[PDB]
Amino acid sequence: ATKFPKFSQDLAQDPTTRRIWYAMATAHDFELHDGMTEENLYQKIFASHFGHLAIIFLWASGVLFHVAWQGNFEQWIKDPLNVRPIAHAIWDAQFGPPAIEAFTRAGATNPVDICYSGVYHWWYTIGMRTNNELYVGAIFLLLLAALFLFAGWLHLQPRYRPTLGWFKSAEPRLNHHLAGLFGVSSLAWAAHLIHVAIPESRGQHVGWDNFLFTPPHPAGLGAFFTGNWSAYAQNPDTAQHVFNSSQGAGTAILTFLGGFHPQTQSLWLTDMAHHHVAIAVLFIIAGHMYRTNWGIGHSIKEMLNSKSFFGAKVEGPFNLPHQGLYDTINNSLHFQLSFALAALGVASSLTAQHMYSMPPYAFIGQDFTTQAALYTHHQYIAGFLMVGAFSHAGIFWIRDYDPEQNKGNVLDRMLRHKEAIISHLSWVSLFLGFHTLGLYVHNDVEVAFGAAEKQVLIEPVFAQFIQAAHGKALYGFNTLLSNPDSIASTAWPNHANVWLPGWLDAVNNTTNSLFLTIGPGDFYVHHAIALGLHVTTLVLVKGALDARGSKLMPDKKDFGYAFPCDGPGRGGTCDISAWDASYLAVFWMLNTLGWVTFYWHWKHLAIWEGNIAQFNESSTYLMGWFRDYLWLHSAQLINGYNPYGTNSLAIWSWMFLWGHLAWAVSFMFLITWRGYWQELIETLVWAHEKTPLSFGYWRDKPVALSIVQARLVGLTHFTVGYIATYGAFLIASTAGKFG
Amino acid sequence: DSDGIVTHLTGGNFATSSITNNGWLRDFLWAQSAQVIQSYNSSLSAYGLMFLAGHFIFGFSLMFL
Amino acid sequence: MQHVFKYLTLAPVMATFTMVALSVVLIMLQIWFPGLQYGTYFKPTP
Amino acid sequence: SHTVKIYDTCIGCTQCVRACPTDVLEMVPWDGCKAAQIASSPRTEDCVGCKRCETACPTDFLSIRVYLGAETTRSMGLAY
Amino acid sequence: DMTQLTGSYAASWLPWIMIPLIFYILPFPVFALIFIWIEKEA
Amino acid sequence: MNISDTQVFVALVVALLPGLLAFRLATELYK
Amino acid sequence: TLEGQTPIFGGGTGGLLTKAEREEKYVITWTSPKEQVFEMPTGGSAIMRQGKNKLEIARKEYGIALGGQQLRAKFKINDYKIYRVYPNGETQMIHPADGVFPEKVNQGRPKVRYVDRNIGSNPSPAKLKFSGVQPYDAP
Amino acid sequence: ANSTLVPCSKSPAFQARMKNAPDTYYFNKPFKAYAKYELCGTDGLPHLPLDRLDRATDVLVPIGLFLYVAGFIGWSGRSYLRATKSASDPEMKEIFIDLPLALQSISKAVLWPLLALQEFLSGDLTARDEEIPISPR
Amino acid sequence: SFAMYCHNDTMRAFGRPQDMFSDTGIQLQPIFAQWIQHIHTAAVGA
Amino acid sequence: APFPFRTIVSLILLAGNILVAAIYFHIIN
Ligand code: F6C
Ligand code: CLA
Ligand code: CLA
Ligand code: CLA
Ligand code: CLA
Ligand code: CLA
Ligand code: CLA
Ligand SMILES: CC1=C(/C=C/C(C)=C/C=C/C(C)=C\C=C\C=C(C)\C=C\C=C(C)\C=C\C2=C(C)CCCC2(C)C)C(C)(C)CCC1
Ligand code: SF4
Repeated sequence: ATKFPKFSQDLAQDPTTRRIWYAMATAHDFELHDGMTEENLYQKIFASHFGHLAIIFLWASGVLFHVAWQGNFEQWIKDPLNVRPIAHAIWDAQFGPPAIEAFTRAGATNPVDICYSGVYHWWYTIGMRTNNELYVGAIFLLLLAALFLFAGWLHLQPRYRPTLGWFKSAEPRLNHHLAGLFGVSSLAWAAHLIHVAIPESRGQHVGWDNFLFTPPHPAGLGAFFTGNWSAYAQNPDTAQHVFNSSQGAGTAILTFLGGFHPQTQSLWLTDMAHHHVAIAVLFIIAGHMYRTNWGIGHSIKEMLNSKSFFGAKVEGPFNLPHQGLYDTINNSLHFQLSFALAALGVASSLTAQHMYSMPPYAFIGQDFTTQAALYTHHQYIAGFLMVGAFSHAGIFWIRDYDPEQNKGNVLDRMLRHKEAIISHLSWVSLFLGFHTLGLYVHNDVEVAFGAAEKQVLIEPVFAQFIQAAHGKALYGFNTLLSNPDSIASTAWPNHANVWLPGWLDAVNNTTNSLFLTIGPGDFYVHHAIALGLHVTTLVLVKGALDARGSKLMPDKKDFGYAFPCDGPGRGGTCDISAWDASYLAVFWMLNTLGWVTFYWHWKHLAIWEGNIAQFNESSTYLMGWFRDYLWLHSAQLINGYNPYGTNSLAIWSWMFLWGHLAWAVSFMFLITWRGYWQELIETLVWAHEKTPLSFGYWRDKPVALSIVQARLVGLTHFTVGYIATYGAFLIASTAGKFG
Repeated sequence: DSDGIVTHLTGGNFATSSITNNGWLRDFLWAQSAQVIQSYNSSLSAYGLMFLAGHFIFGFSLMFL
Repeated sequence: MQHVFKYLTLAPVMATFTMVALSVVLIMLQIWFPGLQYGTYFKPTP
Repeated sequence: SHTVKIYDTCIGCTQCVRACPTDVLEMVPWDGCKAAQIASSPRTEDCVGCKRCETACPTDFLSIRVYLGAETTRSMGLAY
Repeated sequence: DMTQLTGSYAASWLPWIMIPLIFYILPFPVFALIFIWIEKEA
Repeated sequence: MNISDTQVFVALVVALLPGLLAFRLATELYK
Repeated sequence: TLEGQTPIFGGGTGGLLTKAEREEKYVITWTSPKEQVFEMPTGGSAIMRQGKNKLEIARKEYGIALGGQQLRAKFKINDYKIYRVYPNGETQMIHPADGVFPEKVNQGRPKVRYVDRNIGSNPSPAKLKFSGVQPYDAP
Repeated sequence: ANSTLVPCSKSPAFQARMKNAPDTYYFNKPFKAYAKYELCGTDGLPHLPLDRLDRATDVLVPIGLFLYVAGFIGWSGRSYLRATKSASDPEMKEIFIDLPLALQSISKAVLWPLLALQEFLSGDLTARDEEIPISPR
Repeated sequence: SFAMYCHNDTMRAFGRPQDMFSDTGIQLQPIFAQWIQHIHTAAVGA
Repeated sequence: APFPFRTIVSLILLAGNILVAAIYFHIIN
């Protein structure tokens, strides 16, 4: 046997190349390691989390350092609307002179990449102004990463390893993470906005050298303690304020104007400061709900196990039995990870949906390529987090769920009617797919036959009504915020609708992305998105609920989360494991996010190009998507290099084909299966043994990739090609046509 | 023409464009699909419909595979 | 001949007859009333 | 090596033993069924995991189960 | 001039050596170290 | 005005501290 | 040593490899009533001799397939034996293990890996967490 | 009230489409019907809104017509299937359509909305949960 | 065959057409097929 | 069974849908 892997003697005794492959794939599955105890499991995870945080801080330090070293931050400040931000320099020693000339742009004298992550806008808004300030932040994050790296090592030493009870104390962790990690951090950020960011946006420099004796407001802290909080809202920034200058600048630190700053077309800095102040208060209050050491507070176990509603007998909350759940979550790390991944997935989607419509950073709304990249980035990450939440939900059913301790509770009830859940999810998927596709191809045939007037064009009246209810007067509805006489708009008892005038200006502005006008084309794509959401949920839910067993395989729980099959018997059982459902769901998740990002990109492309009518008339039939979005906007991307020369889009051209190549390679791993390659490898084994002068010899016997491994490898190539191809197209079709 | 000079359908693209598969992607697939992609509202619209029909069946087959 | 009648009740044969009959009904509806649309069915020709 | 287990629902039909391509199983005397015999797996070190025995088992659910485990030279079916 | 890779940033000679070092000088010794690590007998 | 030669060299030296601590944590986790 | 004379075979590429000399090897011996043609386990046709035969094979499955599907089913030969030969010369007879074919019940054979319950009564993996015991191995 | 949707006959974009349309069976009558009855957007194409109290029959008639036909097909198949369950060889009646049985099922399915109501009231519509094959939990 | 196309794509993107496998760069003339065309043309006297 | 708790919550949720539809259809303001 070999020393590697250290955590598995079964793999260490494997005499084939499968030992190396499986060691990488199971290295972080700590629960399956040899001789793993629960206490050692939590301690190893705790130290690993310290390492991941340090990697994040080093990653942020690298972004800051390369901008301060090779970027054009200071030049970009003087003209954010016309200067291209620089990510980092290019050193590729096999470039030709045409390639060097093409990539030397944005005011640089050396080849550079154009930053599309929006960090220039973010740092500018929060008050950063010089490359020295970026450098200091980069150095600080290097030290911060070192601190967390030392902490991970320290909490592995015998005297500092926390006990299992420390990890299992849920109530103190919730209190500290709500009040301190969420609340105090939000309050500290609001302090940075008030003390640094807001003064810097008004032309006055505030730094570590003078922030101690430079009050952020003339009224001082006396107004806060006295109760004269209205003084902080007096004299807000004027509508003709110029960012990073004192011209038209107010003195208020906590306004509630709403809408957008007229010049930057982004959220008011004073509004964002008051937002994080209010959020801090709410979260600090939330952090005092659970009892830790002083008697006062709720006990989560008592709340879940409660069976009395002020004297009356109830099964539990909402008359539903929640008993025994506290031990289920507390003892299942996969159950907790499922909620954590699901919450981050929803939050990542909310980040994407709210950032393009409500840009928080100065001038970021006018960087079209940055807006497209940021929305696509956070939506795709949201899809992956959503898949992971259900993947670890299936792992929970097999590894951590026991029916005895959950007998009769709400979790057990879900498993008892899983057939009704899966069948009804199948019905919704079938209904959406049949009618959405059927109406698309109906419009295809009519438009093809010169009968575009015969299309079925269902107006999205329900969503249009919501837009009108939010203040959009375009559609002619006179309800709620679009009706100035409505009680919602007046707020009759108090008339404290100081949010409304700024909000209505941004809503009815024709040059932003706040409640974009929608028609029949938007109706059909949302129902396509609904189809994608319901099918991807169907695949994931069916895999999680059938993870423990089914009629085809009643004893699936005894075989684990990930196994190839149960053989060709009983009709055949390919892709029967719960892991295979997550494998299949990644395909549907990619397809769904593909529909989402195609819809976002094409709609904004029509707006930015001044050809909104192109989207409204062509998005109602699928040939319009194929011709006017894919074919039409690929022209510049595929001409990055040609027999006549090269331009700055050559990288996106090469990466476009590179993504297609990776996507093609995945088809090999997904279509061809193992036994074909094992027989071929055996023939190559014979050839090597009989060839003279070939003194080499394998120490690990070469074998074809396992059945599960091939599915993962093919999925990886499929996903990487999926992301690379659309990423190159998204950047090239927007940056090539705009700034 | 009358002078015996030949102008080809794609004007001699093959020698310089077919040596890269970016040239195949651009000058053959993208460029020569203009007829089928713009055939809607014409007598060739059936070919445009079947162009999408073939694309659908190819993607449809992928779940069986 | 009784075997031929039994063959005519086969599932593929009956399904083909049903689909052909429904397609015929739908086809003649397009010929007699072309351009029917939601919000137009059962309304007099203007 | 793979693990092969035989449960008490076995009816002693000897189908699993006949289907095994590496002679992992054999029939041993028993009193739990009419056939007065039950399947046994004394030679699981030679088991390749083909699951031919499970395909041949007529009982519902299976009376013989194969759990793929650590892979060796002979469990991978390697002639080299 | 734009006929060669250059750098206007400070210490522009650093990519001149770091890029060869990380991408085609050190990686083979690193692969050798990993190969020895994963092939060591118990 | 981007950072100077000294600032780049200082950052390289400072980055050694998380570099060594990363090695210590990685070896500790391997135990 | 193992006695018997090898079948007539002109050679092939499906024979033994380094594994035969380094780790282990298998030999199948049998007796036939006449000289006749059979199929080699790894392709090709060979002629088995009149007397006692001896064939070297890379894997045990080759002997089980040859003895079972060809020697018994086709040639009505039932006295075949399979040996495992180690590089140091040690030879052990492995098929049939006790002189009786495994498909025929024989007295003295113990129950191995028998679970005294139905397959549906296996405990859930949650109850055996960190105990190192699989549900099918649970008592 | 929705203002971006106007009658097609009053839409200048729709009128331009009407004149440019080919003079064939497929366009003469249909454009006349669309102009009188349909509402057109800014693109000049008919749009179908679900925000009008009036023309509610234009929504309910196609919906009710489909739901009757779809329920008729479903009830015919259900009643036929339950009739063959009492046979010795029900599988052979699914590849060989029993014409007298199918005609009886089709004739009764005309009143399927009433039949389904008494079916649900008498408890004969659904089978009990414990009498249905299910997989282990 | 195929990796030489990838070589061509990388060279063209680099702005180094002289390093491509082409008639104007590193030539790969199919001399045997060209020879057959000449033999067959000259066989009839053309 | 009449399912009291099930039908009370169901009717409250349905009443919310009807109330929103009333504003949506310009029946109330
Ligand atoms: C070790 C050693 C060794 C040796 C010696 O010793 C050898 C040899 C042979 C002979 C005999 C032949 C011929 C050659 C040719 O042409 O092809 C190749 C090429 C090349 C290039 C190969 C390579 C070679 C070597 C490896 C060299 C090395 C050097 C380097 C530089 C090192 C580096 C290091 C660093 C650290 C990185 C062969 C072959 C084959 N392979 Mg074979 N090898 C081996 C390795 C390996 C591995 C790892 C794998 C996996 C990937 C495979 C694979 C394969 C396949 C698929 C096939 C085929 O098909 C072929 C054949 O059979 O036919 C018939 N194989 N191979
Ligand atoms: C033979 C082909 C070839 C090769 C070997 C290289 C090699 C190189 N090029 Mg290059 N290039 C080529 C062709 C090639 N080029 C062509 C045809 C063009 C178009 C003209 C370019 C244009 C180009 C530009 C514009 C740039 C390069 C750069 C580079 C260097 C960085 C390494 C790299 O590309 O990524 C190798 C990648 C890795 C080693 C991965 C690192 C490991 C991480 C941890 C993986 C993590 C994955 C990630 C988290 C998941 C995806 C995230 C994503 C969604 C954001 C390297 C010297 C860059 C450079 O100079 O950098 C210094 C650069 O800016 N090249
Ligand atoms: C905070 C997030 C988080 C955490 C802590 C975990 C933790 C875990 N997951 Mg999990 N997962 C997550 C998110 C997360 N996951 C998401 C978002 C998804 C959806 C894609 C999944 C899908 C998933 C599946 C399907 C499985 C797990 C499994 C596991 C466990 C073992 C990990 C493993 O296989 O070894 C380490 C694994 C690897 C190192 C994988 C190799 C890298 C893959 C192939 C990506 C390809 C690399 C790519 C080209 C470049 C990436 C960047 C580069 C630097 C690596 C472990 C408890 C496994 C498990 O518990 O088995 C029962 C399992 O089967 N997870
Ligand atoms: C273009 C590609 C494509 C298409 C159209 C589908 C379609 C479908 N998939 Mg699917 N899938 C695909 C690729 C595709 N998949 C790939 C690549 C994967 C990864 C392996 C998956 C993985 C996957 C999973 C895991 C699941 C699905 C499911 C579904 C169904 C849910 C949607 C639905 O009911 O809509 C309605 C149906 C359709 C749109 C299908 C087309 C119907 C045709 C057009 C009707 C035409 C009738 C006509 C008379 C036929 C002509 C005659 C002909 C017989 C000769 C549907 C049948 C789910 C499912 O079965 O839910 C019920 C499910 O669980 N698929
Ligand atoms: C050209 C017009 C057209 C066409 C071709 C289709 C085609 C289809 N529709 Mg559809 N539909 C249309 C217009 C159309 N629809 C309109 C205008 C509406 C009103 C908005 C609907 C509402 C509708 C529903 C609600 C359903 C369909 C379904 C279906 C599919 C099966 C239909 C069927 O009879 O199966 C044969 C019939 C059966 C096998 C059993 C009967 C099934 C019916 C539809 C339900 C029972 C009716 C009863 C009143 C209960 C209604 C439940 C409802 C309140 C939720 C099929 C793809 C079904 C579907 O997609 O299934 C996944 C489905 O459930 N359609
Ligand atoms: C994670 C952060 C990060 C990232 C992704 C990059 C990325 C890059 N750097 Mg870089 N750099 C960083 C931080 C980072 N830098 C820091 C903090 C410093 C100051 C010490 C430098 C100093 C630096 C110089 C001097 C040069 C680069 C260069 C480059 C480019 C070529 C790669 C190279 O030669 O690396 C060189 C890297 C170093 C000399 C030190 C890197 C130190 C970081 C912190 C290590 C991070 C390790 C990571 C977190 C662990 C990954 C885990 C794994 C699972 C993925 C590439 C764009 C070259 C360039 O500009 O080419 C055009 C170049 O010459 N970097
Ligand atoms: C006999 C008629 C019949 C009836 C009443 C139902 C009823 C139902 N089916 Mg169903 N189904 C049928 C036939 C039927 N099915 C056939 C033949 C198939 C194979 C294509 C399916 C495939 C199917 C799937 C995949 C799903 C349903 C689902 C459902 C449920 C809701 C959706 C729906 O109405 O299906 C909509 C209809 C279809 C999806 C296709 C059926 C259309 C066929 C072609 C009509 C056949 C009519 C038949 C030949 C009439 C012969 C009678 C004659 C002898 C007198 C509901 C209980 C869903 C469910 O479980 O929801 C909870 C679901 O996911 N069915
Ligand atoms: C007003 C309106 C609307 C809406 C509506 C809604 C919202 C509804 C709902 C609905 C619902 C919420 C429903 C539910 C249901 C449930 C259930 C539970 C059912 C069941 C069923 C059954 C059971 C059936 C049966 C049958 C029959 C009767 C016939 C055929 C056969 C069969 C068997 C299938 C819209 C806009 C769209 C349109 C216009 C009008
Ligand atoms: S096939 Fe099944 S029932 Fe028959 S002997 Fe083997 S284990 Fe027993």
